[PDB]
Amino acid sequence: WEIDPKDLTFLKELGTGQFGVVKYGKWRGQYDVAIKMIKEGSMSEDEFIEEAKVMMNLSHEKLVQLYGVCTKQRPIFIITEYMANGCLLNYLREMRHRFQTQQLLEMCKDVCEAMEYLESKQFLHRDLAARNCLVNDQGVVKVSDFGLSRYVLDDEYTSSVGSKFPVRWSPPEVLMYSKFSSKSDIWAFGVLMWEIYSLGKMPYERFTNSETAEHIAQGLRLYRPHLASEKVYTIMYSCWHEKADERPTFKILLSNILDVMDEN
Ligand SMILES: Cn1nc(-c2cccc(NC(=O)c3ccc(C(C)(C)C)cc3)c2CO)cc(Nc2ccc(C(=O)N3CCOCC3)cn2)c1=O
Repeated sequence: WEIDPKDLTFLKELGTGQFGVVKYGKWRGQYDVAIKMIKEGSMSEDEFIEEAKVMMNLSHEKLVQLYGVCTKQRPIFIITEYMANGCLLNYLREMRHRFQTQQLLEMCKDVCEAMEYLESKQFLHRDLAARNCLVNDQGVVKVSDFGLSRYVLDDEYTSSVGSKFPVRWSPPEVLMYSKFSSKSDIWAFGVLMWEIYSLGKMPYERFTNSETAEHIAQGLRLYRPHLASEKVYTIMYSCWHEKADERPTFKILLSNILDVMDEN
């Protein structure tokens, strides 16, 4: 839905992302929001504006909500839910020594719930990773920027040999054929579980992107992080079946994670 830009108050810079500058502010003085100012030439704006209603209607506690847009002016604005603790990857690394294993599992559950919801709506994230999860003031993890990778205009991001392509979160059928599906979000979720349980380590560190693609194509997988139990690793490992149809759904994954919680 179209937000009235007069209802927005810009308060602080939040840095830069794939679409340029993002600011912290408020909507009608009360609601904290992030406001993306879409760098001209960085986004396929027709495609995005054409297909944006569906994305505004995705509503779930564990999604970083898309409140609406401003399109009557340039640059266009995307206004989203504000998350005080920022992105999950930096949160993991900064709070690395505080987490108890049950909290790690709870973060995975947060994301899995969001992804079960997207799955049920046949909506793909396409770039699930700890950097594209955000954390609010109570430590709840939410999935952010789902589906926007489809509108990126940047050859370094959209080409699987580009320097910005999420190679380390991609299954073989994406790296070889660009076959995105629910099962490629599944693969990425397993890697995200690995990010959480490794407390923010980089997957395949010291491997290049091409070396990563080569070595996952040959069946090699991320090691079990120290803080992951056998059961937890079995869950993240099931996301990495070479053949996409052997990977679980997010409904099954959620059940697996709940089962682990019951047992503890
Ligand atoms: C919604 N939102 N968005 C951002 C934020 C800010 C800048 C850039 C971005 N990223 C993006 O816009 C973005 C991300 C991914 C994509 C693709 C297409 C999927 C690849 C496209 C655009 C984002 C995420 O959308 C930061 C938030 N929040 C914070 C909060 C605090 C801090 C922070 O500085 N700290 C330091 C002090 O304490 C910890 C938090 C940073 N970001 C926030 O709530």
